[PDB]
Amino acid sequence: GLLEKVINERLVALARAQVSQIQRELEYPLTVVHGLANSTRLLGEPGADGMPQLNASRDEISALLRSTVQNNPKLLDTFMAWEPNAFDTDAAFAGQPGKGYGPDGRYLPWWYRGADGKPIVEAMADSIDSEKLLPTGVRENEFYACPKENKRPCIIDPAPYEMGGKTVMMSSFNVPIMVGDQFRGAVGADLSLAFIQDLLKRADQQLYDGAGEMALIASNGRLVAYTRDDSKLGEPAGSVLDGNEVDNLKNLTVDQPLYDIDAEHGHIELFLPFTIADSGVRWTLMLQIPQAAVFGELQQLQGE
Amino acid sequence: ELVQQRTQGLLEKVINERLVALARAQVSQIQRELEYPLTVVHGLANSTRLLGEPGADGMPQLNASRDEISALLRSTVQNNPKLLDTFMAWEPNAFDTDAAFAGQPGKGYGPDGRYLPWWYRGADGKPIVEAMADSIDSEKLLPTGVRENEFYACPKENKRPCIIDPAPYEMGGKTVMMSSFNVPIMVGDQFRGAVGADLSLAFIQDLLKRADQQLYDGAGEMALIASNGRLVAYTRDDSKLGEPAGSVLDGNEVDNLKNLTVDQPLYDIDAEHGHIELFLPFTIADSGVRWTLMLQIPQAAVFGELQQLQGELSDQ
Ligand SMILES: C[N+](C)(C)CCO
Ligand SMILES: C[N+](C)(C)CCO
Ligand SMILES: C[N+](C)(C)CCO
Repeated sequence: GLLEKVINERLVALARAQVSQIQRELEYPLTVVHGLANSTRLLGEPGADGMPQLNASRDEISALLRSTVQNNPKLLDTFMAWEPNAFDTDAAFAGQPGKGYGPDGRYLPWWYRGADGKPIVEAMADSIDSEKLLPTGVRENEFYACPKENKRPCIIDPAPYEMGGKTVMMSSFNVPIMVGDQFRGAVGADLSLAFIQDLLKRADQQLYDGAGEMALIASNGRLVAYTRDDSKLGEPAGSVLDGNEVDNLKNLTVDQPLYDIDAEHGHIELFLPFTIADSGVRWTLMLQIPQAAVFGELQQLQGE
Repeated sequence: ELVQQRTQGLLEKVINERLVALARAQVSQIQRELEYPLTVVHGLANSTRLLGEPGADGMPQLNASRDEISALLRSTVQNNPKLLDTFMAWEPNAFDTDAAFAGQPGKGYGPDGRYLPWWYRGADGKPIVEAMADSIDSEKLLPTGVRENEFYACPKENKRPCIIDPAPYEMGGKTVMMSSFNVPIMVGDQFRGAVGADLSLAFIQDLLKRADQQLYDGAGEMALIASNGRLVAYTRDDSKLGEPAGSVLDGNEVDNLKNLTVDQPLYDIDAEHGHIELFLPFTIADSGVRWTLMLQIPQAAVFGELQQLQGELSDQ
């Protein structure tokens, strides 16, 4: 009993250390966009003279967004959308091109890197009002609708979006721009699934020299990362995982691991539900690892 | 009796490996907590550097006043309650003419007009500002061995993020031990200033104390040792915060932490004071910092586990 416990407790600690590393990685975009939101809300917060604390034009705000992309290579992008006439009169900017404005002048910049890496901007006019469901079960405008409805930060499950002519699966990290209790807009950043897959492959290598495999499962059950096969990213976990596993995914409470042994295959399954800063999201790190890679010392002792 | 030697060594190994795993988990949580202030102030730097970066037309990408930059700093304090403060210093005449501001009080300016705001919370929790005029140019060694202006001198010298070992500063009439998280404000390859935020040692101590209560049910202790060997945290004794780890450790321990590779664990077993010590050095992002987590476990607690392990094995 006690020996198996001490071995199991090592396994869980090492897995917990990797959850913490993934959390650090996934909390970073939210902290970045929190900063932009805490600066941009000052456009609508009066100071001692009764005028906004920050008197930045739209071009200066976009400069902040562009600087974010330039100086955070791990972020796929940075984007901001204001409510209609949130901080100025949309109609005065309608028809101005190349600045991220909707046709009616709404402020909707999406900044990302062109082919040569230099930041470019697109208006989000097409997606910001779209409530259509993307192929991964995510509402097209969820990155904006979620902060608007909840007035809190939102991390969005994997969804495909077209970026410079290619389809990129990504997850968004979003914070509302609040002036008092008024939702004025939202600012966010995406991480690509390719980036997060690379993170999870690194994490899995730290567990018994990569003897096992890991999966990162979003709140809707779809795969953010899956070290076994890059082709499964964005798929329902139920379409990759064996019945034993997709069952245990429903047996989970945040921060409490679930530990199981698949008898037919002789491996350990470890499920570590976790959350990310103030986003309220519940993702799950799953570890699948052969018993032999973990319990060799027990085996050695029983050999004596 | 060889078998007994082989069996005991193997039982000890499983215990030793578990504690190493717990130390790695604790280091990973510490890294998560300590990366956060650097990301915040990187955002401040990435906005403020726009005051000197040219746009398409030549004029600067951000035309914001000192008041507006201070509003960004105040907003950071207000909205980041884990942070003790937020502060920024510009080179002389970095983004404007200091002399136009010389003499103006209550805005965080030096006597000569240099921009040097230090924003923190008053007793009512609302942010207030102090100029860093007395510290920004002082290389005096503070009681913890840190230069008074290291928070600025290190980003200036190295042009990269800097995390500073514990140092005391007067805030609101009281001496507070803190560690700063600093980044340079670069326009191109030119240092124009730096921006930073402090965490109090009280905050880090509290973190480590809460974690120690989950290690052998609080029976042991933890410490965090800064790059110069002084205590960032020490769960046993609040009064050692800032003190040399060598002052509270009876072995050769702190000396050959210098010789230990980042992310390599090292046990030091002292049967004489009944202590098992585990050191795990680590770094934080690209700061270059070298801090060490220490776990201290009563030997008798591990001795007791070995007995139960040995017995359970003998029973079956
Ligand atoms: C990709 N958008 C920027 C359009 C939304 C966030 O994923
Ligand atoms: C919306 N207002 C700017 C009027 C309130 C600020 O708190
Ligand atoms: C306390 N200061 C802000 C003066 C320096 C950073 O520790």
